[PDB]
Amino acid sequence: GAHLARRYLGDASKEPDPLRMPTFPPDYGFPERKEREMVATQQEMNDAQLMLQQRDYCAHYLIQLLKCKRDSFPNFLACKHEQHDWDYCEHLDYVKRMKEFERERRLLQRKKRREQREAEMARG
Amino acid sequence: SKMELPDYKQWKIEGTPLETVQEKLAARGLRDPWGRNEAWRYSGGFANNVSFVGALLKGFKWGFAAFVVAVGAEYYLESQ
Amino acid sequence: VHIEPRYRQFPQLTRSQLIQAEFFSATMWFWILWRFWHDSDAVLGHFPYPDPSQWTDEELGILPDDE
Amino acid sequence: SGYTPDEKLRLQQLRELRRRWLKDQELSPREPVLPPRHSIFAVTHVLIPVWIIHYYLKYHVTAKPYTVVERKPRIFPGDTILETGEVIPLMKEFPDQH
Amino acid sequence: HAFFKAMLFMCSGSIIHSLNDEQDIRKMGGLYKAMPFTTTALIIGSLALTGMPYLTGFYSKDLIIEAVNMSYTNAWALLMTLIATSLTAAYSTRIIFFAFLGKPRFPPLV
Amino acid sequence: MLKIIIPTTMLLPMTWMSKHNMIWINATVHSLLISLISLSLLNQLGENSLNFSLTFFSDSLSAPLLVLTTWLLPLMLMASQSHLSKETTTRKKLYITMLILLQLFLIMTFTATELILFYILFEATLVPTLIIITRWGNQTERLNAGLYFLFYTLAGSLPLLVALVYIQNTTGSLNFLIIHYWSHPLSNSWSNIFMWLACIMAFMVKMPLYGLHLWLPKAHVEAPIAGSMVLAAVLLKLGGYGMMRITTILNPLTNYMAYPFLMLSMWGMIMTSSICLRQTDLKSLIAYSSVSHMALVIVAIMIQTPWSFMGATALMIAHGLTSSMLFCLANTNYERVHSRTMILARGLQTLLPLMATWWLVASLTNLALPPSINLIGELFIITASFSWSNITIILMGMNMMITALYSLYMLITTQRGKYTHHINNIKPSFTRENALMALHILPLLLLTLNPKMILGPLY
Amino acid sequence: AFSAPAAYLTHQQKVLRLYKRALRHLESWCVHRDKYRYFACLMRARFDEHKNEKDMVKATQLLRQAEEEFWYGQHPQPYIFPESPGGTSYERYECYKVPEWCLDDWHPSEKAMYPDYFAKREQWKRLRRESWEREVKQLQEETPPGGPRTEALPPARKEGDLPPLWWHIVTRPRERPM
Amino acid sequence: SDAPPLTLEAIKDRVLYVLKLYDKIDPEKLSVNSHFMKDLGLDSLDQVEIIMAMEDEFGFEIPDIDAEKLMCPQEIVDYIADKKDVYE
Amino acid sequence: SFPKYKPSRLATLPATLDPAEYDISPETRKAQAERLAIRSRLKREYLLQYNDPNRLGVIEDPALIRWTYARSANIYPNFRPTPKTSLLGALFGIGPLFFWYYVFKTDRDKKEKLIQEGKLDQTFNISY
Ligand SMILES: CCCCCCCCCCCCCCCCC[C@@H](O)O[C@H](CO[C@H](O)CCCCCCCCCCCCCCC)COP(=O)(O)OCC[N+](C)(C)C
Ligand SMILES: CCCCCCCCCCCC(=O)SCCNC(=O)CCNC(=O)[C@H](O)C(C)(C)COP(=O)(O)O
Repeated sequence: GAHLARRYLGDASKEPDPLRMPTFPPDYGFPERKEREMVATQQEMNDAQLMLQQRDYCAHYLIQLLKCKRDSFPNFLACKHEQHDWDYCEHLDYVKRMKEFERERRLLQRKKRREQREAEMARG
Repeated sequence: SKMELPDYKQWKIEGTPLETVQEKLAARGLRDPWGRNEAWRYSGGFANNVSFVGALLKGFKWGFAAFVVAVGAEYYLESQ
Repeated sequence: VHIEPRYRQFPQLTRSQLIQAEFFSATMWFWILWRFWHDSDAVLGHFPYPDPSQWTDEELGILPDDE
Repeated sequence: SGYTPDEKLRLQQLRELRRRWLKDQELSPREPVLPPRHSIFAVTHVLIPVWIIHYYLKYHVTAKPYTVVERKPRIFPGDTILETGEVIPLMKEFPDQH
Repeated sequence: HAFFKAMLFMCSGSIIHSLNDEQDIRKMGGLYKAMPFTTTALIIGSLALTGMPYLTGFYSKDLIIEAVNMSYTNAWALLMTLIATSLTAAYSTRIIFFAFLGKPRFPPLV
Repeated sequence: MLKIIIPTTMLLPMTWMSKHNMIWINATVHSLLISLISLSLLNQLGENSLNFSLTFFSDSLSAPLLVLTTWLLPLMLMASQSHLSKETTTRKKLYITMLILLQLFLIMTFTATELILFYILFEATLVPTLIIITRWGNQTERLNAGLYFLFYTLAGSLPLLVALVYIQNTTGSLNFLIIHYWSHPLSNSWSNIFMWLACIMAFMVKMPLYGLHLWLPKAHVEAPIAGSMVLAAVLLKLGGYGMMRITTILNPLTNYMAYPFLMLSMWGMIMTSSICLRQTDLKSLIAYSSVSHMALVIVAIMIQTPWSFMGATALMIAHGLTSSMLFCLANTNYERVHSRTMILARGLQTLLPLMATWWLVASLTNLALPPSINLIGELFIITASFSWSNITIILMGMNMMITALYSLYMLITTQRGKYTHHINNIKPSFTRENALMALHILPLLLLTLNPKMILGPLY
Repeated sequence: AFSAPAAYLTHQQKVLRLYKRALRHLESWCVHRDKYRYFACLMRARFDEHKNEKDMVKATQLLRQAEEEFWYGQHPQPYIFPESPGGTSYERYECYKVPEWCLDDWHPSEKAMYPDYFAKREQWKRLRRESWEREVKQLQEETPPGGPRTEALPPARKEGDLPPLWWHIVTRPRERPM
Repeated sequence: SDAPPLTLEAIKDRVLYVLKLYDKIDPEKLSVNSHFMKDLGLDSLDQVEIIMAMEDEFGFEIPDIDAEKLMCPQEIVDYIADKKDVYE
Repeated sequence: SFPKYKPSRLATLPATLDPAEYDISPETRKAQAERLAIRSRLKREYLLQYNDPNRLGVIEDPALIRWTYARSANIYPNFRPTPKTSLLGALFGIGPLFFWYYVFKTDRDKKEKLIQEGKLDQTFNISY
């Protein structure tokens, strides 16, 4: 989707632009924001030679999965817990990205409406 | 080896869709003189066939029975 | 195996071919059912999809339209 | 309609001639007068080529730099190296989101 | 794709050789009972080609479609991909319906 | 290199003193031995040439050409004795004498240290060719073909001589080593432009260049089999050798004087490849394919880069072998049915299987199937041209398509289909023809094994 | 393929050819047999409705209109027999057809095998050689002064005659040679 | 293997089988030498239908110029025997 | 009544749709008779040599020889310089040459000008 229908048919001014996001400072409405941490060191990721796309914030679960897959090689059904853990981390990352997009949407609409209301109040 | 053709008089259009075709042609005053030539396609072992969904679910009964017995064995095997 | 022409009859079928056909259909269906019973999430999804509307403003961090 | 007597007669004669010619194409019983262990396949078709190939690779091709290259094996935290015997540390006190 | 495509072609070849080198589907009647093994093989192949879950076609086609849907992609290509994956099932059931179901239409010397 | 020249001069009286029924045997045996001896010229250096004396020398460009000439002579001897069976003994000895004289002239041509001796021998090759074509050709058109072969060449080569002697009066030498070491740039004047044109037009007409090629279908179609063989395989390459030699004194004029010739070569390879598609004559198709390949070689030489030179040498050798093989293959069918029309005798794969195999191999080699040396030369030329200008890949690409088409077209029309009903005089292939085809084709693949031997001095 | 063609097709031949083509294309449209029988009986009644038209001009006009209807409603992909000129196995076995005169060039070692066949082949060759001149003379007498007007050939009429121009008709390679 | 070696007797039986299956032809009267127009009293459309029936029976098409000439079952047997290289 | 079929060069008119065949005359029948007579005379001439037991070799067909000679050797004697011939010759023989010359000259001029200012990204261009 409905977001495509809203942006392409409705008012595109209050709909986020995927290529240009975010627009507002990261600490705009938040008073303080915790910095996102990592678990896997650069050297560990390089030694594991994961990929340039799999070196995301869920890379440590992926390294654990690769270890278990190598160790329990002939039994290729034994790598179930770690695969689920990696999938859960990826799902949480996607939820965080969805939160980011929705925050962009609400902030853009709120700021635009507030600016329009301020202009209206100054117009009378 | 040394096989002969079946007796030609056993081919009839009774009980076949050719009966319906002949019935509709007779109501128009026409006739179909070739139906007995086509009767063999409906007469014998070609008399009945499955549908599309029936064709898709060919080995469903035996597979379902095997799946059920496997699941039942699995449930009363973890009680060890 | 010797099979001879029939001339407007159903062809001769040996028990072996029907046995093989029924067997392979049965194993395909058993595999599908077993893999669905044990690996269901591969078709129905694993993680619940959130809905952005039910997200409170406090965790989201935008001001109440004043500042 | 149909044939004329000349066509019918010519067809009959030609058909008889053709059938005679076809009958002559058959072979008498003596016509082709010709004038005057178990697992050995896996040895002569697998073992010998692999012997030759391994000899060539291990004693001729690998005698020059950069002819056979293997990518570096994956190393993961907690692994022990064969040559040096060193160990690689674990991974930063997992948050345990159980 | 290699597996089930090659096997579909092989089933078609068996059908062609049996019916005196005939390739038109309009002259093939009821081969569900006349050809048990060939019918079963073609059914499994058509189901695998159409992404029946947990068969060989599912594990690639399902992922491909789901990854096309979740990407910053041209919308027209997405629509055409969906219509094409429906038409795949369409021509598969066309082959099945005209080749195996109904009454015979081939010459009487079986 | 008198160790190669003298044995041919001795081939002469041996042929003229042999018994009446042993001429072919002795000629073939001793020509093969001379080819074996000449094979020793391939031991070349990486810096300079082999300067045997003040008169003769060998580079890495001329040695494969000499080997090709020596190997070709016995092939023409084998292919010739079929249709010369009814000829008298003296005329047969004269024919063999013509072939031997042509080989001697070519051998001395490819190794002369001075440009004027090279000129003398490279014109001396004209006489045996004209005699062969105009005397032992089959149809009435041969006479006209001879004329078209003669003056087209001479009108190109007479200016060159003038330029040559003029150069000798200004630089003081025509020795190739002195010419190379004392090279000086050419200024931008009309006199220098016409000197360039005079030095270049002879070798352009010999290739031939598109627009200057009308003599080639006539000469190659009306000649006997040995004449066509030596015309296509060796005599066309004299232009390439001469241009790669003479271009050392023409810089930097070529930088802009190659433009009309490059345009003619590219559009003409397109045009001749398209011409090949509608050809009722089987020999004319091979002639026009030769024209297209030589157009590619002309482009390679005019670009003047090392990769282009290597590609030019490789393509020269490969085309010589392939075109000779194709001419022999067509001549077998002509000797059977006495006609050159391509759609007359069809379905010959049914009647002559091994000859169909030879046809397929020759056609595959013609269209530059990798890793044949045809493909190596073509690809090197295309890469050099792409470095020259990125748009050439269009035209060359076009050629790479059309060639294959007409190639397969010829095959499909001559070997496939159903046989002609009324032709019933098609005898099984002789051992002589099969051996001829094998001796044509095997050196090509052997050269594919070791291709550095034919990549020239730029390697 | 076996009959000598005539100068033109008459009205009845054209009507019969249209009848056959329309029936075949309707069979292509009507896949199933009972439906085909229904619509084929309808088409036969439609054809024989005007069977008794004495005005040839109106008959030709009806034939024309029928042909336009056929070309409009023809099947783009009609059924073709596998060995018919549009079939999938039309000329499949032509590459296996070898003429008999090739046997004349077999090596004597190759002819040493199959001696009886080559004896019969010599018999057939002698028969052809002995009959050729009689065939030629018969053709000359029967043929009209102004050359033949059809492609039809005459049969044998005399005691031991053979129908002229028979060698390449009788000695066809085969339909399934190899 | 492949199909059996079709013979003249088999061809004749199949042709008579197809013809006796026709409602416009009475079986007892029909013989191998019966004339479609004269003895059997049919018209040209019926002959075309008969030819199509034989084409469907034997699975190969008879050209129109040859199909129009065939008038008796013996003629059809001879034509099919010649087309399929049948000599026994 | 139904939508009409209009022919073209590469998809001609059917024989059964041709109005010229549906209005005939005795002259047309006579012409067809002459056509068959010519065809039959030629067929008899061919079949006489085709079936000859003593014939060995190729039956020469004058029509094939005429086709080849017309396609190859007869073209120049029947050529005349006309405005159409001259214009087509000039176009088809000169236009491509100067078109390709302009294209390649422009490309090389652009490339050389870019080289002179030092911006062509010629790094790793060792071979040429
Ligand atoms: C059918 C195929 C056969 C083979 C064809 C061979 C092709 C040969 C063509 C020769 C290539 C170039 C020749 C002359 C070089 C330049 C040509 C000219 O157009 O360039 C300009 C020349 O300007 C004008 O064009 C003057 C020339 C005009 C008269 C020449 C006749 C051209 C008409 C076409 C005749 C066709 C010739 C081929 C006949 C078959 C350059 O300007 P400019 O800077 O001043 O001169 C440079 C020399 N300087 C430095 C000494 C001063
Ligand atoms: C699939 C869609 C395409 C199908 C569309 C086709 C539509 C065509 C339907 C209309 C055709 C007609 O009615 S046009 C009918 C034309 N009528 C006449 O010509 C009358 C003169 N009669 C004769 O010529 C002969 O009696 C003859 C009838 C030949 C019988 O011959 P025989 O007795 O000696 O066998």
